[PDB]
Amino acid sequence: EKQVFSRMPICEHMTESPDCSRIYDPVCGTDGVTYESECKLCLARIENKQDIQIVKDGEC
Repeated sequence: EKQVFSRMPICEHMTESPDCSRIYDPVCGTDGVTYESECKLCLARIENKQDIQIVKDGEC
């Protein structure tokens, strides 16, 4: 099932945050593609407007 047992990726741009401090941190999305940083997963989620969740930490 995975799905419910996901991590919700944190999706905003805090005031107090410049870069996604090159936080290298891969995850596997519910879409089933790897994203290289939870931030970038969220960024993609926002740009595309999707309900991606982290299925698990690290690559697919």
